[PDB]
Amino acid sequence: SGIVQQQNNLLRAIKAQQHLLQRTVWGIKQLQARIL
Amino acid sequence: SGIVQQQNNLLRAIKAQQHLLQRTVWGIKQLQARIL
Amino acid sequence: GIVQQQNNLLRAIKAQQHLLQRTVWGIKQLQARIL
Amino acid sequence: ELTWEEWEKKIEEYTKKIEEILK
Amino acid sequence: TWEEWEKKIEEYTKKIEEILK
Amino acid sequence: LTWEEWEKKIEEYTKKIEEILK
Repeated sequence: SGIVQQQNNLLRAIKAQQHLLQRTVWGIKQLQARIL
Repeated sequence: SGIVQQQNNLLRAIKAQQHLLQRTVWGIKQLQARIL
Repeated sequence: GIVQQQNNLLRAIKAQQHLLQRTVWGIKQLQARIL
Repeated sequence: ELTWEEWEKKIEEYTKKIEEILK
Repeated sequence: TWEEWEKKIEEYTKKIEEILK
Repeated sequence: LTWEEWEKKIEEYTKKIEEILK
């Protein structure tokens, strides 16, 4: 709840969003391979 | 604009990027269902 | 420090925004190809 | 039930909402 | 596998929603 | 923009982000 904890929290959200984003990249590449 | 104001900015941007991510997931799943 | 950590998060979010745009572009490409 | 064109606009809405928060 | 992929999506998704409470 | 230029741009920004979380 302090500023330090919240910065640690935002870092963790970005780290988890980076994993989500990577999995979406893999999905697009898969479809692109099947379509093309 | 200061550390507190910058932290609220980052939080708000991360929250809206999550909305973006969810919608890209929905788009991939739509294509995937249609293709397969 | 906190200032250098906030600058780090800003840069990471901005570059992650670049990523999202290009994955949007890919979905739109495939979608236009199908329809 | 959301339609591709409603999907495209929601992307733009939130995208611009991001640029405004950073810029 | 798309089944593998689907699970990881809902794993990381709920992890994020828990982080943004 | 080719799908090959897309893949590189992804990996480019991908390594740029992970390096930020060093």
